[PDB]
Amino acid sequence: MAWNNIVFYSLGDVNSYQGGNVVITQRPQFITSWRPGIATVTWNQCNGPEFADGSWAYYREYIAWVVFPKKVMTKNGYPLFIEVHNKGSWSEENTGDNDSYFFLKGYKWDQRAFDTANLCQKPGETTRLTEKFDDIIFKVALPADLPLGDYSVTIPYTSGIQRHFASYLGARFKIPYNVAKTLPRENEMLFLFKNIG
Ligand SMILES: CC(=O)N[C@H]1[C@H](O[C@H]2[C@@H](O)[C@@H](CO)O[C@H](O[C@@H]3[C@H](O)[C@@H](O)[C@H](O[C@H]4[C@H](O)[C@@H](O)[C@H](O)O[C@@H]4CO)O[C@@H]3CO)[C@@H]2O)O[C@H](CO)[C@H](O)[C@@H]1O[C@@H]1O[C@H](CO)[C@H](O)[C@H](O)[C@H]1O
Repeated sequence: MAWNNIVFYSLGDVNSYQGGNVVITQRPQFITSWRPGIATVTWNQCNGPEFADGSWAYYREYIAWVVFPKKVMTKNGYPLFIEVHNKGSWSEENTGDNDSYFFLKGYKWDQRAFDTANLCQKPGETTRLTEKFDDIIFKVALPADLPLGDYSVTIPYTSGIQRHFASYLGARFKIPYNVAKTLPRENEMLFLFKNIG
């Protein structure tokens, strides 16, 4: 009988980027990087064995995610619009969403394994994620009506790896975008720039 275990491992990283001096018709950029690290299970869905002892085959489908806001409000109520500049090999999906960009990288599929493993780790459990993916470069559209000077903007967002283990070849599952939208946003980009007329 068939089973599928899917576990989302969330990375919490804090980074800053200097977007340098800009006038208000320029779109300063920032680069978000994927830093291998310790991730925490923030979601799962499982109906199969929780532990592979080594004696039997299972199949892996791994997909990295980034969920990133499309707009960032300042404390006074002004919006900063977040635009894609270069997303490398990330797949930009569910583009009609009001609020959030969804970037996916499905890098492993149909891959048979016998490796002993924990196939349904529970939320709050941690593991080390060694994988590395492309940077994403964002540009920011500043408002004409927005005011001047030095700015420091904290931007929370979600990144992590979906690991899907299945009993069969050809197994496919993608975390629904509505689920990905509401996952904990454990990363932070502190974006700095100096504004001018
Ligand atoms: C099946 C599916 O969900 N298709 C939709 C696609 O999902 C994939 C993307 O998110 C990518 C992002 O990198 O990850 C997953 O796919 C990976 C890997 O990236 C693919 O190369 C690989 O594809 C294999 C396939 O599995 C093998 O069967 C085949 O022989 O070779 C290919 C190429 O090597 O699949 C793995 C599986 O993990 C994930 O499944 O996302 C797309 C948007 O980016 C679409 O939503 C796509 O759905 C299709 O879109 C088309 C045309 O536009 C129609 O709407 C179809 O109706 C629909 O199924």
